Amino acid sequence: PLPWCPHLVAVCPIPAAGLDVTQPCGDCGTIQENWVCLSCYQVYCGRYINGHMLQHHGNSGHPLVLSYIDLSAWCYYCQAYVHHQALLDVKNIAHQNKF
Ligand SMILES: CC(=O)Nc1nc(C)cs1
Ligand code: NA
Ligand SMILES: [Zn+2]
Ligand SMILES: [Zn+2]
Ligand SMILES: [Zn+2]
Repeated sequence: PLPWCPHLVAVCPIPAAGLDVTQPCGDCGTIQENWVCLSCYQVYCGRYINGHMLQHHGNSGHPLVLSYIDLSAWCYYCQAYVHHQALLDVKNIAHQNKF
């Protein structure tokens, strides 16, 4: 995994509403393998379900998403996982809600 990427600048402030790691996909309603977008905080399913987060990346350009299965952060441009200080606050809020 990368220690930085050029798309970290698109990570936006965490909503005052917080995160819900059990939130369903906004398109198909599945609860199975969802991601949250770190730009606008919408929730959509992974590529092995119905591919709605990949569709969201295509229609918005938003780069970075966080997994509600394992708290990994993926960049669709770099095609890599990313670790950086800028991601710690959102990962810690998700960890508290999940566990
Ligand atoms: C490591 C890995 O593949 N994690 C994934 N998390 C989701 C939500 C889909 S795939
Ligand atoms: Na599928
Ligand atoms: Zn879906
Ligand atoms: Zn987005
Ligand atoms: Zn990137």
